[PDB]
Amino acid sequence: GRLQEYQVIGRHLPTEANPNPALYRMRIFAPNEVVAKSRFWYFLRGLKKVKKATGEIVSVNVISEKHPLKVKNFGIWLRYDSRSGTHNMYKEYRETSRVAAVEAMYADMAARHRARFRSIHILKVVELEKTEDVKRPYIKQLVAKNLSFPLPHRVPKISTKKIFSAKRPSTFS
Amino acid sequence: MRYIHSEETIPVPENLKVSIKSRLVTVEGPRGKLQKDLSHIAVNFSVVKKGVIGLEIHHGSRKDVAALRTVRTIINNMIIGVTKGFKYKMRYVYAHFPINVNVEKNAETGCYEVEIRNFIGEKIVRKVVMAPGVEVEISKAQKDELILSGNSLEAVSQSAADIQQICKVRNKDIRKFLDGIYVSEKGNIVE
Amino acid sequence: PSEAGHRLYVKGRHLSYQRGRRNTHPKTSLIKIEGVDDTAAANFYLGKRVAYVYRAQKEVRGTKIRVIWGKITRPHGNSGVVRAKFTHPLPARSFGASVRIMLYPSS
Amino acid sequence: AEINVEATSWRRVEVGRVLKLENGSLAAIVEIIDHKRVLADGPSSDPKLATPRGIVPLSRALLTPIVIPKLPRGARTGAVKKAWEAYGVDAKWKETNWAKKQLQQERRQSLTDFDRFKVMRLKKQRRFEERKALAKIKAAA
Amino acid sequence: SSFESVVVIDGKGHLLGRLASIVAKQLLSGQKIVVVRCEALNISGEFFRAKLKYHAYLRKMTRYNPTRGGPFHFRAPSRIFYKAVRGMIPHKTARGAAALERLKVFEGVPPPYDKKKKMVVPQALRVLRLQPGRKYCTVGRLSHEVGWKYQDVVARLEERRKAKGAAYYERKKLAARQLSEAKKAAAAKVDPKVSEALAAYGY
Amino acid sequence: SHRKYEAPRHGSLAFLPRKRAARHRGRVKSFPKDDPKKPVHLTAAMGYKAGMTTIVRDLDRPGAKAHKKEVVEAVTIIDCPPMVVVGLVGYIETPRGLRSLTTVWAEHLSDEVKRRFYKNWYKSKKKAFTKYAKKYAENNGASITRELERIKKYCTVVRVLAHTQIRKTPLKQKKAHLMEIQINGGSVADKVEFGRSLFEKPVTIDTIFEKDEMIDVIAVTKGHGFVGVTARWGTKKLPRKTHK
RNA sequence: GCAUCGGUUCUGGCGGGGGGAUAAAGGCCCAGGGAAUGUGGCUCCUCCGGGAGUGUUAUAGCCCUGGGUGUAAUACCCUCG
RNA sequence: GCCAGAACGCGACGAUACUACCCGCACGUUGUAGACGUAUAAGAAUAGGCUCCGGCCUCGUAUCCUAGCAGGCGAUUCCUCCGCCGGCCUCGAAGUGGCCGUCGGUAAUUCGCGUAUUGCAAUUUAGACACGCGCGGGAUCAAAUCCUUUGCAGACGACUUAG
Ligand SMILES: [Mg+2]
Ligand SMILES: [Mg+2]
Ligand SMILES: [Mg+2]
Ligand SMILES: [Mg+2]
Ligand SMILES: [Mg+2]
Ligand SMILES: [Mg+2]
Ligand SMILES: [Mg+2]
Ligand SMILES: [Mg+2]
Ligand SMILES: [Mg+2]
Ligand SMILES: [Mg+2]
Ligand SMILES: [Mg+2]
Ligand SMILES: [Mg+2]
Ligand SMILES: [Mg+2]
Ligand SMILES: [Mg+2]
Ligand SMILES: [Mg+2]
Ligand SMILES: [Mg+2]
Ligand SMILES: [Mg+2]
Ligand SMILES: [Mg+2]
Repeated sequence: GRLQEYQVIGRHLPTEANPNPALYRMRIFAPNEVVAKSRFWYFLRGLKKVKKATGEIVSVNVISEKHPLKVKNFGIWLRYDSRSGTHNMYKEYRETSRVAAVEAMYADMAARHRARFRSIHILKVVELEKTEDVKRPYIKQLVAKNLSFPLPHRVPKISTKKIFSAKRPSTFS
Repeated sequence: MRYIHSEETIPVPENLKVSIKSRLVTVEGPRGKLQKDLSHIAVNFSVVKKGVIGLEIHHGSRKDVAALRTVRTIINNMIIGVTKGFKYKMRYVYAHFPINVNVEKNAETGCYEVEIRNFIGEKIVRKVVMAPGVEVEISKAQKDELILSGNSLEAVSQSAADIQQICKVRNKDIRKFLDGIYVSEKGNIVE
Repeated sequence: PSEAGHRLYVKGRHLSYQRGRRNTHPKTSLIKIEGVDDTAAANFYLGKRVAYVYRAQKEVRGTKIRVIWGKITRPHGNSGVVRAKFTHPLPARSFGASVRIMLYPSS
Repeated sequence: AEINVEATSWRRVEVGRVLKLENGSLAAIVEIIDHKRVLADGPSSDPKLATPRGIVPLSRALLTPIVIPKLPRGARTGAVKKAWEAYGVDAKWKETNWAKKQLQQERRQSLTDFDRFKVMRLKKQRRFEERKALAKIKAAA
Repeated sequence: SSFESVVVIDGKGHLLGRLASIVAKQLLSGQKIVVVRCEALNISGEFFRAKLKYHAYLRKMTRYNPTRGGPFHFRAPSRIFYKAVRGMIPHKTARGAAALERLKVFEGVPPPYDKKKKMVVPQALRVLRLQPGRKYCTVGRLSHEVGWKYQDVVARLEERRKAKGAAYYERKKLAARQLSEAKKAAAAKVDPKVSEALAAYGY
Repeated sequence: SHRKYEAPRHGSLAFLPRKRAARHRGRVKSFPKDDPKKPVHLTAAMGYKAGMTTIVRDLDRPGAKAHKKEVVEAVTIIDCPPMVVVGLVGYIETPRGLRSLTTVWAEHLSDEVKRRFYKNWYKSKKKAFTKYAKKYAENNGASITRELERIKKYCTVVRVLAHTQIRKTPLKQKKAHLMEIQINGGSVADKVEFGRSLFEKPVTIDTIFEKDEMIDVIAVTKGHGFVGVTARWGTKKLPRKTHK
């Protein structure tokens, strides 16, 4: 959907035997902070013996892109469920922010592999600092020197209410 | 995965002229003229240098790019045919019954006609008419040869295949009955 | 001399009633005004008056032509069609006829 | 070796090429993201032509014949403005046929009812002198 | 939108099913439509696909009596287009029957409907809808392999009217050339101040 | 369940609508394909049927059993008095078929043809072509020569109107029969010129046909009133002990 | 039919206030450090457009860290008219 | 090729008494799936086109027409635009357009008289197709069925013939 990145911090409820428990922090992509907390309890239930009934939320914040006007390449590590078994992949994207890559990845996996949102786990997102660490060949072509290309056969835009044109259109925009 | 730029080039020798208009190619040289229509393929033609023709495809798929090399060699074949021609040879293969042919001359039109008699001792006289621009000759170099020559590879080759496909044995083991006429060599008229 | 015409109204067509998929309500109608495309342009004609004129057979008070009066109520859809309400529901045989849209309550 | 080719030639999507957005705005391309999106901005003194910095889809843009030479790839807003004024982009675009057509349109949507009557009477006066010359040439044949 | 008395549509280059949807809506609104050159329409997909679709159509016929009730398979290009439109109109009611009376279809250009302006529907043009590289066919060819008999007659007549129109173009070209010289000659000589007054108004 | 033993169907569905013919005179539906390199010639004739008889001749069919031996064959005789040409017609090609646009008649018509246009000729006034005849000898027949010029310009096929002389047969009937015969020839100008020169003249059958030529015969068969299935289609009769 | 009001409701435009990294960016200015899809120079090849190499701002510019102008502007969320 | 021929699909021709047919204008009982500027003819390509050969093309957001009592009466002015008739050419896919000529009308410029009262809105009863009528002009003077008869036909009608 339309996402944005959060950080959320949780804690086991303090007790007389264990005052000052440990603190855990995650980065979660979610449409809003109501479901940002819900995903935190889901991921934490698979790593530590903590529930929502016996825990509490310390802080939730919003992380914004540092340079949302610079183009950069990203790489994503993820796991998902197929119709039989689980698998690991690693894909790449080219855009300006961290948030849109997760948006692009979710739409990409839904089309090529029929994978829904229910069955995708995000492991790590890292911005590729150099240019020789780009692996996939559909991004290597977009970083070639002196890139330029034309746009042949592009349909002109005509109002959808204007029927019965009086002359033949042209496709040389 | 769509490829941004795929390009090929065709050199042109300093003997002939070529003109392209609305994806219709006309090649004219010392030995004649040929035309081909390529309106079914989306290709962009251009003049790279003083004697080099370039062609390319933008934002094409894997299937679309495949046709790019097919177009290049077809046009190159046209250039070769108008300056060097083509030449095919055929041989007669029989065990007992000799095969007799009669390449009669032009039949009031440019077409040649070939008559084949006494195939495996049959009473059919079977007749095939060649495409225009193709001339059929009986060789004098050695025995049992048919020589086909012309300007266009497509017409010469298809007509040669017409002769081979007409001499067929039916209801017999074809590993034993090797009777027929077969093509044996392909080349140009010059050199 | 004076070759110009005499027109002070905008022409429209009577399309159909207001309906679901199997039920129709003759109380209100739908009218397509000529030259209006979006719902922003259709806001200009809210509250105007529309007329439907037709030919009868008998003469009553010096004429053979009757009129039914109505006015525009609200826009309809995203294509500039509008709703209208008349003193009597339209004759239901005029699906494709023409109506006149005035400009009386101006500005 | 005569070669004659009659084929089309489009305008390239390069760096320094200036687009024309839908609402009459100009932007210079500084970075190519995909085959569908680019990063562009236009620093213009005229508030009508100026546009902010951001990403623009290529399906809502038109390619104008103006191209800025030697624009470094990925330049900042400050460096783009220096080349924008040096090349005289604002003056170059004003004299194109696309600009004149837009200006000729704008004068027409703003016409008073009294002014619409005025242009009808003036057209007839010019139309009268046209038919006099047309008949003279047609008669000569 | 606009209301004309009658509109004439040139059929060459239009997809069969997309043009019929636009037409069927206009007829029920109150418009009058005339479709010309129905033999030059188009269908998406390879020709062999269309032929198999029609052959399956030909197999339907009433069993106990083929002279009544059975689907009658018309073979003309105008009749194929007419069948497509008839499926998008409630033709079993008086309102639907009246709508169909506002439609006329022909092969070629009959004498009443040449010397007329022919419109184009841009939401059904092939060059603006189909993806380059795909395959299409022509309705005219499909009618040939099902029993249409007057293909060559229409081809000959169309060559005659296009030759007549070539001479009409020469007269039209001459008239425009003469009108241009009049405007250049008249405007300079006479009008002292009407020019810039008109120019500031956008004319 | 399936049919026990197989057998072909009775009758044919090609000649299916078994109703009385619409018209007594036989109707020709197609003519031989035109060839513009042959000389102009007619392609049909029409006569009355007399009877049959027997002939004897010797056979020339090499390799046969009866080669060079006498055979006995049956033949049929057709009475054929000469026909008279009356007029000609022209057709044009349209996207809906063929249609006729003009026709011209001869100046004088016999009383045989005029009987055809009436159902009670005896008490009529016999004014069939009286006003049409005045088109001749009026402006030197300008109206007639105008239509002939039209056919030379717009038409593609030309036919001729002819009738029989039934008065030269032992028949009681006095009403003649009329039909159209197509002219297959070199050119449309040649077709009309040849056709126009034959007005009110007789033509004999020896000019149309010639010996040992293969022809076709069109007519209406002998009638029977109203018959059951056994004779009409030819089905097997039911056993002798069948009720009803 | 119009003007002035009452009940219900749909739909446009304008002026303010609060919050978050007291938005993040961004423009101009100051200090330090880097690199390549290496600008200008310099070397070589190609005259046939140009290509290859060297090397850190010069006759183009970009990236990273800290500070000033700042309680900057704007987006999103909430709220008084 | 061959068989049937839509009984609500179409064309050519013959003779047409009774005003049924043709021409002129005169009104209007009467009809209609719906006039209100009902104004616009190249062909062809769309990974190419148009042209006045100088150039032009995302865009019909265009072009033509458009003032006066529902549009009067005169004048100063101006050779434009429109219409009814007539004669020569032309048009066959379901036959159309062009040229010439006589006559009637006419703000491109600038003025003089007339408009009220329909009373503060109420269709602006105005278009062209048919059809029924009324005059006064022209041309025209026909057939079909029953009945008697035939057997190339037949349950009865119908069909092929004769009077
Ligand atoms: Mg064997
Ligand atoms: Mg069947
Ligand atoms: Mg029926
Ligand atoms: Mg059984
Ligand atoms: Mg009998
Ligand atoms: Mg039998
Ligand atoms: Mg019994
Ligand atoms: Mg209120
Ligand atoms: Mg604020
Ligand atoms: Mg260097
Ligand atoms: Mg900083
Ligand atoms: Mg500060
Ligand atoms: Mg701050
Ligand atoms: Mg602030
Ligand atoms: Mg019939
Ligand atoms: Mg009477
Ligand atoms: Mg006059
Ligand atoms: Mg009278």
